[PDB]
Amino acid sequence: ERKEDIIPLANHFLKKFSRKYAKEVEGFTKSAQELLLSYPWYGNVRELKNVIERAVLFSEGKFIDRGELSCLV
Amino acid sequence: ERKEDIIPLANHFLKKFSRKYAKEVEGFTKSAQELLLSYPWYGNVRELKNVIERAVLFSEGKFIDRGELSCLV
Amino acid sequence: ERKEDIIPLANHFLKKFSRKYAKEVEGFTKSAQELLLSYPWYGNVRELKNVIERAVLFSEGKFIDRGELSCLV
Amino acid sequence: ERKEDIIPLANHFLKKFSRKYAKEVEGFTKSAQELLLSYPWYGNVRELKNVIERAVLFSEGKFIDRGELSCLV
Amino acid sequence: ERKEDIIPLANHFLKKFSRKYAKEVEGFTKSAQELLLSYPWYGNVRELKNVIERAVLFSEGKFIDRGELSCLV
Amino acid sequence: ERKEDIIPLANHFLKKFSRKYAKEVEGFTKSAQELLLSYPWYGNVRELKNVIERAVLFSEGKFIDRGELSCLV
Amino acid sequence: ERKEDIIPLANHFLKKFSRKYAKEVEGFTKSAQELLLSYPWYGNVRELKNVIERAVLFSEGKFIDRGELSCLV
Amino acid sequence: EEYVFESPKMKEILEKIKKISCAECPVLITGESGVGKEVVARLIHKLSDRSKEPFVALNVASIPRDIFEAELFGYEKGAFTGAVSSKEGFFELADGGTLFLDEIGELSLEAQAKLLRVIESGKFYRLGGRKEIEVNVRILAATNRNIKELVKEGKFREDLYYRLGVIEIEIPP
Amino acid sequence: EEYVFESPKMKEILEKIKKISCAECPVLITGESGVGKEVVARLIHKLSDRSKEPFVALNVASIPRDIFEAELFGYEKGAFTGAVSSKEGFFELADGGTLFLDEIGELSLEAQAKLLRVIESGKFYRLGGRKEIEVNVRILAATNRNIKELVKEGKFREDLYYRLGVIEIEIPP
Amino acid sequence: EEYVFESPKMKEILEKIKKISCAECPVLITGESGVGKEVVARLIHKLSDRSKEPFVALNVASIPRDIFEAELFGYEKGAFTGAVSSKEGFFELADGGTLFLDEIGELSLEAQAKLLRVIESGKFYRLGGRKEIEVNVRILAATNRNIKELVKEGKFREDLYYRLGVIEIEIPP
Amino acid sequence: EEYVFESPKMKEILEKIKKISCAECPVLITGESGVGKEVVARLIHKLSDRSKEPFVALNVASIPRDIFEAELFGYEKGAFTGAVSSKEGFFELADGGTLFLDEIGELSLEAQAKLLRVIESGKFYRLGGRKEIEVNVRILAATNRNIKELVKEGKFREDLYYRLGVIEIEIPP
Amino acid sequence: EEYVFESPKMKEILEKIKKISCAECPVLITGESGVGKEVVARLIHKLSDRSKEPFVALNVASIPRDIFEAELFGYEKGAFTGAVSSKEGFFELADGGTLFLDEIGELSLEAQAKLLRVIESGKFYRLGGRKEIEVNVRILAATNRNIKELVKEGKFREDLYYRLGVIEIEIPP
Amino acid sequence: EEYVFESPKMKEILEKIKKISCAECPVLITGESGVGKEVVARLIHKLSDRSKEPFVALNVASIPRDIFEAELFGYEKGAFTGAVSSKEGFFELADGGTLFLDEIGELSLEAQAKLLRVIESGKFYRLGGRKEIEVNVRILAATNRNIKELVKEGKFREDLYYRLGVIEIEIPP
Amino acid sequence: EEYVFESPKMKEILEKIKKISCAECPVLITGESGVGKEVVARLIHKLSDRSKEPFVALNVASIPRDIFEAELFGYEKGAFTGAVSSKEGFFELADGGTLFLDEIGELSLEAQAKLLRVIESGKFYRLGGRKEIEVNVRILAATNRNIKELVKEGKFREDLYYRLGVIEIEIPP
Ligand SMILES: Nc1ncnc2c1ncn2[C@@H]1O[C@H](COP(=O)(O)OP(=O)(O)O)[C@@H](O)[C@H]1O
Ligand SMILES: Nc1ncnc2c1ncn2[C@@H]1O[C@H](COP(=O)(O)OP(=O)(O)O)[C@@H](O)[C@H]1O
Ligand SMILES: Nc1ncnc2c1ncn2[C@@H]1O[C@H](COP(=O)(O)OP(=O)(O)O)[C@@H](O)[C@H]1O
Ligand SMILES: Nc1ncnc2c1ncn2[C@@H]1O[C@H](COP(=O)(O)OP(=O)(O)O)[C@@H](O)[C@H]1O
Ligand SMILES: Nc1ncnc2c1ncn2[C@@H]1O[C@H](COP(=O)(O)OP(=O)(O)O)[C@@H](O)[C@H]1O
Ligand SMILES: Nc1ncnc2c1ncn2[C@@H]1O[C@H](COP(=O)(O)OP(=O)(O)O)[C@@H](O)[C@H]1O
Ligand SMILES: Nc1ncnc2c1ncn2[C@@H]1O[C@H](COP(=O)(O)OP(=O)(O)O)[C@@H](O)[C@H]1O
Ligand SMILES: Nc1ncnc2c1ncn2[C@@H]1O[C@H](COP(=O)(O)OP(=O)(O)O)[C@@H](O)[C@H]1O
Ligand SMILES: Nc1ncnc2c1ncn2[C@@H]1O[C@H](COP(=O)(O)OP(=O)(O)O)[C@@H](O)[C@H]1O
Ligand SMILES: Nc1ncnc2c1ncn2[C@@H]1O[C@H](COP(=O)(O)OP(=O)(O)O)[C@@H](O)[C@H]1O
Ligand SMILES: Nc1ncnc2c1ncn2[C@@H]1O[C@H](COP(=O)(O)OP(=O)(O)O)[C@@H](O)[C@H]1O
Ligand SMILES: Nc1ncnc2c1ncn2[C@@H]1O[C@H](COP(=O)(O)OP(=O)(O)O)[C@@H](O)[C@H]1O
Repeated sequence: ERKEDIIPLANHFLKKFSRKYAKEVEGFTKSAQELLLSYPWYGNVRELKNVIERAVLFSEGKFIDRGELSCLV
Repeated sequence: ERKEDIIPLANHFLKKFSRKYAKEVEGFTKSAQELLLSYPWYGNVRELKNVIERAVLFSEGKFIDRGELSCLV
Repeated sequence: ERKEDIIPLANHFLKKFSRKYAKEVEGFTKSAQELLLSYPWYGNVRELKNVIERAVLFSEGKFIDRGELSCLV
Repeated sequence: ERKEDIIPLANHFLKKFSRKYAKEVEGFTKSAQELLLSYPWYGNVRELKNVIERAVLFSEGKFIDRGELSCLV
Repeated sequence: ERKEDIIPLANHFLKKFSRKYAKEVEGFTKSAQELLLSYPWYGNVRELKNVIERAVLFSEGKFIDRGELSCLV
Repeated sequence: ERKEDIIPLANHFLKKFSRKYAKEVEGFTKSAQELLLSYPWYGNVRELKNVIERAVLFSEGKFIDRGELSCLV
Repeated sequence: ERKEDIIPLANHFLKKFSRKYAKEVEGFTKSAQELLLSYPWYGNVRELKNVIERAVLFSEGKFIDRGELSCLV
Repeated sequence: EEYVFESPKMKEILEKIKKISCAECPVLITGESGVGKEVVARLIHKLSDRSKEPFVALNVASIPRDIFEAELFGYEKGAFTGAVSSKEGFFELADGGTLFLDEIGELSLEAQAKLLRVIESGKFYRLGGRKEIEVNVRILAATNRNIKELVKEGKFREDLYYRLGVIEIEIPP
Repeated sequence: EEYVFESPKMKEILEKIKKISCAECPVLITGESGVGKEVVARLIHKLSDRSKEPFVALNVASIPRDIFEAELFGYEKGAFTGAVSSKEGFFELADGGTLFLDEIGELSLEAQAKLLRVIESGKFYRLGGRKEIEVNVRILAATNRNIKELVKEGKFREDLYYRLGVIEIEIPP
Repeated sequence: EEYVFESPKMKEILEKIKKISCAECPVLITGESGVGKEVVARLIHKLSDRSKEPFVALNVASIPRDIFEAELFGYEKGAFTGAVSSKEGFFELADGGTLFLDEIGELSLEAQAKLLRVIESGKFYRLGGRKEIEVNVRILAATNRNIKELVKEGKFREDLYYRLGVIEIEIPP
Repeated sequence: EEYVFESPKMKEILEKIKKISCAECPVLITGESGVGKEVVARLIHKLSDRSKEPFVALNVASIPRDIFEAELFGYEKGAFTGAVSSKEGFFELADGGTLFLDEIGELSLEAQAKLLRVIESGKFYRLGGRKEIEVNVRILAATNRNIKELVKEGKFREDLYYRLGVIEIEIPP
Repeated sequence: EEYVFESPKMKEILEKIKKISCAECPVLITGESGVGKEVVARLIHKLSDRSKEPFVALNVASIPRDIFEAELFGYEKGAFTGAVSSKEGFFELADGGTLFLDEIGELSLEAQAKLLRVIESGKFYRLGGRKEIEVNVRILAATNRNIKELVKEGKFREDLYYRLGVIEIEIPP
Repeated sequence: EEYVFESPKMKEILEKIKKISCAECPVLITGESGVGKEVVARLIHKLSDRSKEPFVALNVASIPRDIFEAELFGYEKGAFTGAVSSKEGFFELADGGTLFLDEIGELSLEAQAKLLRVIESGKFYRLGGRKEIEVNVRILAATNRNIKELVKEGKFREDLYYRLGVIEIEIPP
Repeated sequence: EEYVFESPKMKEILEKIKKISCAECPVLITGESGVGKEVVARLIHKLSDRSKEPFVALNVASIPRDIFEAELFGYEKGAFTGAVSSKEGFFELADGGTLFLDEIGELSLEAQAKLLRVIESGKFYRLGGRKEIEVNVRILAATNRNIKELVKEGKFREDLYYRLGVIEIEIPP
């Protein structure tokens, strides 16, 4: 109920971890950003924190889209 | 074989219950007292105990006569 | 003996189920409403409850008339 | 097979109990002594022990004869 | 009513079993194929399944004709 | 199958026990020695050990013959 | 699926043990080497390790052939 | 709408129920099959002080005579091969509320007694041993047979009769 | 290839089945022996939402009337001499799926009741005691006798009729 | 008012009771069912020195023959699957008072013995092991069968007979 | 010496037996009484791969129709008054070997079915419940009646016919 | 007065007892029920050197086969749910005296062995672990069955036979 | 030679493992018995930065639920009758390395919590008192049950789920 | 005199024993009951280098499956209500000598594993914690069941098989 938070938060996280695991990950793609906004996030902020540490590690290029995310969300 | 007991006992009981169920029942009428003395009381003291708890509850006014009793005895 | 109940009740039911099975059924037609009022309803309220869950499912359009009902009533 | 024992034993017992239950019982009468000697005493010494504790208690006066004994033997 | 099935099916079966019982049986002869098509097959697919397991076992050479079949069909 | 053992062994035993229970038993008589040799000794050495401790105790004089032995063997 | 391993491995083992139990065992005979290669070795390397410690101990001369092996393989 | 009572004798019996309201003495209901006995129990209880409290109705015929004295009351562990826990009771489930025993005549002499003991003392024990539970349950017996008769047949304890015979209602066919 | 439906009344009945698809209310099927009842149940279930779920069909005649109330539901340990474990149930095996009771009329009054209780509450207990299991089973009764009749004979509980009589299909010989 | 004794043979038996007063030797009561046996026990005890002391009456028939030797005496823990505590005893509950065993003939040979041992020694142990409890209970056996007979049938220990046969009262029908 | 086969039709039937050797599909033998049916079963099995394995021949007539469905298969405890142990089975005794059911026509519809289920699945359950045993038994039915006929009489399940009718041998009088 | 022995074979057996006096080897007594076995044990012990020492007679039938190997010997703590103290033993209670095991045939194979070990070594351990106690008990077995037979039935250890079969007395009916 | 991974979904899962390499967040592995869970943990750790560091795998089922909260963590002296020294811990033994808790669902609510506290704080105390030890252990939970479900059953703490649910791998049968 | 071996296959097996002399690898003996397995173990050990060393034979059936993993190995204090001292072990008692586990198939999966670990490492710990004892015991397993089979039944660990299957002797009935 704060879809206006998912994309900013997520982006926070993607930054934390991208720096924590030294990964050249800059950010999410549109296709991905959508998904993140549609997911119900039962865990809420917590679950997104995990979903993205996980997506940062699984990340291969500079961005994240339906690819790594769908694996979870 | 103690008809001299029925009316006193009965009267005991009518008191117990009249007080137990908060009923404005003072006592038996002549017509009633007769019946009680004629009944054979197979159950004896026990049966009279019941017959009257029952008559105290069934009681409507201040007294008990052929009315409620006949229902049983 | 409450024909003034059949049409209101029925209408209750038709609503319950129309919503329970996601059926675009709005209500009964005159022709149908008549029948419902003439049926003896031995089962009474119960039988009407069934007769209509059944009629809601069997329903094809937006309304119910002699058609589906006669199948039963 | 020791009728020479019945009367002495018995007399032992009558003493034990007469003292055990504080009964003014001194001993058996002839009439009684006979009986005791005729009884077959299947239980033997045991049965006589009982028969007399029992006779000591049942005793009313100072002696025991056909009276209390016959009750048993 | 699927005579276009008998010969293909049969051929399926003859393969199953020829392999199941290690029999050098390759297939049916014309003469045989005819029969199979004329039989009424009350049991239908089932009966043909049996008729041929049976014919595969009874088989002596590389083929099956009026010979083994007539035994049944 | 060592009848050449029965009489020596036996004699061993008869010595052990004769000394164990302080019995003036010197040895077996011919008549006895025979028996010991004929017995099948299912228990073998063991059974003879027992048979003789037993015979040493049962012994009355200085020797053992058919007497005590037959009791067993 | 490494029959190219059985004979070398085996030979490893036969050396280990021949030295471990001080046995003058030099190696396997052709006849034996064959068997070792045909056995399925479900246990694989492990089973061969055992099969040969066992064959080294059972060994009588300087070599091992169908003899000791068949006992197992 | 409502329920149905309009004949004199029943116009009556309803009231008798109403009066009995403020009571707890057991009640003995008797009428042919179908007459409305179990309908009266239910009404007596809807009217008693404990209406909101549970109603534990149990057909005494709906249980093999050898397991009634195991389910009515309860059961103390390991006394009968296989016991997952000392068994609770309909008496215990009916604690604080009504316990409508239907078809009373079908009570074994053993339980007829065991009930009596609980109608007077109100305490009971599951099998051999002693009482360790407190139950406050109003007894409501209903039977279609004639109790009295059964008493001369010895199939029905008399003292248990008079005990349940405190209040007695008879439904006419 | 396919199955067989082509006569009007059946061209129909198939559809009725199709519509009923999205439902779970019990269904009462009736037709002479051989008419295809048990073939319709099976089809109803192939079409219901729970097609992939199990189909627990059990002939109510294929079990002695005294052991049906022991196998349909289940059994609580030591209540009948010899119990290797509290007995599971066709109801429990049919949990999540369909339970096609064939030849309903052959249900004992005791189970006719016991079923009703599970058609409404959906909870059941194995013998004396209480419910401790959760079963979601769609009832599918089929009988070749005329239910209604049986109701005036008292051999068949009426309320259990209307309960299964939610959806009723009649196969013409 | 009072109780009832007026026939000669009973005018008697009452006294026999009165005399026996100051005693504690067991007593064997015998008469047909209903004759008043259990009424005499109760009276014997109302008259014994220990009237104010408890009266532990237990029907030997009111308990499965396999659990009598578990409830009369008591039970030492873990000897039979499931034991919440070493089981007390009616003997222990009757300690200091009377223990009226009704229907004696119905005693298992095993307990008939086990009782004897406690009638003489007065000490008992719950199951295997040894006595660790002190009980002072006056035995009062009553049976409606003919003891002697049972002795030739081997169903009743003789020595246990004579032991309870100290004082013997016979109630005439 | 040897056995006896020399007429053409039998000179034949022997071979048919020999070929069938390497098989396990059930076999249906039919001929008038005495023709040698049960002699062929026995020979078929002496020749099958499982000759050394047991031969469980059982006359379906040598057992009251109500106890066949109790001895062929087996029996789950306490389902019929008195059960010393869940009953084993001729199917279980014949596990791994042949099961020669003589006089098939004499199979109750109930078992005719129950057999079919075991000819296809190979699994069976003793009474109500589920299969918990693994049996590998080759069916060998022999009957002197004409099966087909019985099928139009409804006394013999057709699908069970074709199932046993895999291999069919007919002994001429 | 005295006891009773006057028939030749018993006029005898008494003496055999007298001779055996100065011994301790186990003794095996055998005769039909009632013949006087347990009367001889008792006499053997009244005559042995340890007459003044205890007599621990225990009926091997008077204890469930699963608790004999718990009471004869003893029990090491926490090995069976619930242990108030490692359990002593009749062997330990009989230490220094006689241990008359009545009805030997009724010994479990497990104890038959466990006894043997204590008849030879004289040392025993309560359950798993090792011996830590010293017992000097003279074994006196009496049984009414024929031992030898039981040996071919495998119900009775042979070596345990010969071990108790040191001295063997047979009481004629 | 090597190990075995070749199917797509696993060709995958291996990589997921490889990527996770440079991490330490707990990992939740789930698949039916035998699927290779514990084989993946082991591989994850062979690949993590701490491969050379210890691998403390402990089956949560291989220890009575009442002693897990005594061995996982550790134990502060004299808190449970008998303590030779405050007990170390698998957590402490796994310090610096991996701690593969197998079959997580089998964690008591008490430890499920106690773990959570150590997954976040990383500090723990042996029993009552406070943390005085420093442990750096990477959690690796593997279970064959469905976690989520257990969460609606209340048997599994949710917050502990998401905490271990950082990285989640699911092995397909 | 001597012992008994004269048939070829045994004339053999004796030698196999003799050769195995200078070894310590476990040995797996298998033959029907009575064939002489435990007689061979004993002989193997009389012949091994450690003949003078102890022989700790223990029937794996002669101990309740729940206490084997408490007596084979040993026990760490206070881990099971009541512990007089951390329990020693048959492994520890067999240290330096042979440990003949009879009837291996009867090993719990938990111990089957726990043994394996000690057959390879030779170190063991009593309950939860770590190994602190040094045992040098030669394993000698004998079973009358067919191991291999049990492996497909999952009742017997395979790797534990091959480990004991170093030397394998099979005694023919
Ligand atoms: N004499 C009496 N006076 C007053 N109430 C009595 C009298 N006798 C009995 N009752 C009452 O009647 C009931 C009958 O009691 P009870 O003494 O047990 O009878 P019984 O003679 O059968 O032992 C009792 O609950 C008591 O309250
Ligand atoms: N007056 C009503 N208005 C709406 N629905 C009703 C009414 N009466 C009954 N129903 C419905 O019909 C069914 C009949 O219910 P119920 O009250 O149990 O009948 P009965 O009178 O036999 O007790 C119920 O499931 C309920 O949902
Ligand atoms: N000879 C006797 N003289 C006195 N009293 C005896 C005599 N014999 C037995 N009694 C008494 O009789 C009872 C019988 O005792 P007991 O010696 O046990 O008999 P039994 O011969 O059956 O062993 C004992 O309690 C004892 O007090
Ligand atoms: N169309 C088919 N093609 C190949 N084999 C078939 C075909 N139909 C049936 N069979 C075989 O024939 C047997 C008949 O099977 P089944 O489907 O059960 O018949 P039914 O129509 O009576 O249900 C099966 O065991 C199967 O292997
Ligand atoms: N050859 C022998 N010479 C003297 N005494 C023997 C001899 N053999 C056995 N015994 C005695 O017989 C008993 C049988 O002993 P044992 O050696 O155990 O027999 P087994 O052959 O069954 O092992 C022993 O107690 C021993 O004292
Ligand atoms: N007085 C009544 N008014 C309305 N319904 C009644 C009345 N009496 C009985 N019934 C109905 O008749 C049925 C029979 O009820 P019940 O009283 O339980 O039988 P029984 O008297 O044998 O126990 C009930 O389902 C109830 O709805
Ligand atoms: N409409 C149908 N189309 C094809 N086959 C049918 C049809 N109806 C019945 N059958 C067949 O007839 C047989 C009788 O089936 P069934 O419905 O189970 O009998 P009943 O109606 O008495 O329960 C089945 O084996 C089935 O294959
Ligand atoms: N002599 C008596 N005087 C008064 N009442 C008696 C008398 N004898 C028996 N009773 C009554 O008869 C009933 C039967 O009693 P009871 O003695 O217990 O039977 P039993 O003799 O079979 O044990 C009792 O309830 C009691 O009130
Ligand atoms: N072909 C045969 N050769 C030799 N003996 C035979 C032959 N056929 C039958 N028999 C004998 O005839 C008897 C009848 O056998 P059987 O086959 O069991 O009868 P049925 O065919 O009715 O089952 C048998 O005892 C058997 O020895
Ligand atoms: N020889 C005897 N002389 C005197 N009494 C005996 C004699 N033999 C047995 N008895 C008696 O017979 C009873 C049976 O005794 P017991 O020997 O214990 O039986 P069993 O031989 O079956 O063990 C005893 O109570 C005892 O007093
Ligand atoms: N992908 C795999 N490649 C090779 N071996 C495997 C693989 N997966 C499992 N195994 C083997 O299967 C066995 C089962 O292992 P494990 O993963 O521990 O079971 P679980 O998944 O239930 O914890 C192991 O001994 C291992 O050698
Ligand atoms: N080859 C043999 N020579 C002499 N005695 C043997 C031989 N084999 C077995 N025995 C005897 O048979 C008995 C059975 O022994 P055992 O080997 O322990 O049984 P199992 O093989 O089942 O473990 C032993 O007491 C032993 O004396």
